[PDB]
Amino acid sequence: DLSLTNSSLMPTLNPMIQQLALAIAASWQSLPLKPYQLPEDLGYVEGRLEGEKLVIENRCYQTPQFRKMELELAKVGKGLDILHCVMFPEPLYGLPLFGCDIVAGPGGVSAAIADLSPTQSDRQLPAAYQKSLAELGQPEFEQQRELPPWGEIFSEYCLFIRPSNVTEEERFVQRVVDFLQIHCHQSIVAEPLSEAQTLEHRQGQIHYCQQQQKNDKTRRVLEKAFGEAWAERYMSQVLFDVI
Ligand SMILES: C=CC1=C(C)/C(=C/c2[nH]c(/C=C3N=C(/C=C4\NC(=O)C(C)=C4C=C)C(C)=C\3CCC(=O)O)c(CCC(=O)O)c2C)NC1=O
Ligand SMILES: [Cl-]
Ligand SMILES: [Cl-]
Repeated sequence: DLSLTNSSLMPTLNPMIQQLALAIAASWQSLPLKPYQLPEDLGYVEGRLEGEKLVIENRCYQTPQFRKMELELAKVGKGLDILHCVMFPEPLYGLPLFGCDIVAGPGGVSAAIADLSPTQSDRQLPAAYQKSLAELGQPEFEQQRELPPWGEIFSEYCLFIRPSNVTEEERFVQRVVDFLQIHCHQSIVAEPLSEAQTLEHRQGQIHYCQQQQKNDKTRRVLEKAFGEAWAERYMSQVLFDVI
C-alpha cells in the first residue's frame, strides 16, 4: 500500500526518488482510493536474462476522477533506480495527465521528467491549469534536456532535466508537489463533460499512451531483463494501456 513502509526497494533507492515516492503517496493517501488490478495482478516482479536483474514494485489505484494511478519503483542490479508515475484521468472529467519519470545511477539522478500533459485536441491544458501553472513562475535549472520527438505529447510546462545538485533536486520535487496540488484541486472542481468532449479527452489519452510506447529507453531496460515479448506486453498492457 501507499505507506511504502513495506517496500523492499525503497530503502535502497536514490534519495530524490525516495522523496518523490513519499510525496506522491502522501498526495494520494486520503483520496477516495480503490485498488486497481493490473494484468495478472502484478504488484512485484523480478527478471534476469544474460545481465543484471530488474526488480519492479507496482502500487496502482483508482478514484472517480482518475481511472488508473500508478506509482512504480524499479531497480536494475545495484546501479540503476527508476520511479515511474502516471495518473490516467477519467475522460469524463477532462483532466490532464500527470506523469513523472526519474532515473538515477551511482553518479546521481540522470533524468528527472514531470508534466501535466494535455488531452484536449488543441493540445492546450485547461484554462485553470494554465493560470495556476503560470503563477508558479519559470523554474531555473542548469542542465535542461530536450525531449525526444515522441515527447511532443508533453505540455509547455514539462520539466526534463539532469539535476545539478541537491538544491535542484529539492526544487524539482517541490515543483512536482506544486503540480500535484493544482491537479488535486482541479479534480474537485471538474464536472462531467459532454459526450463529444469526453470522446475528445479519451482520444488525447490514447495518443499519449501510443506515443509513450515509442520510448526505447524504457523498452531496452525491460528487454534486457525479460526479452522482447515480455517488454511489449508490459509497455502496452501494464504501463500505457490504450483505452
Ligand atoms: C519500467 C519503467 C521504466 C523504465 C525501465 C524507464 C527507463 C528510462 N527512462 C528514461 C528516459 C526518459 N523517460 C521519459 C519520460 C517518461 N517515462 C515514463 O515512463 C513517464 C510516465 C514519462 C514522462 C511523464 C523521457 C522523456 C525520457 C528521456 C528519453 C530519451 O532521452 O530518449 C531512461 C534514460 C535516462 C537518461 O537518459 O538519463 C531510462 C533508462 N523509465 C520507466 O518509467
Ligand atoms: Cl521519437
Ligand atoms: Cl548496456
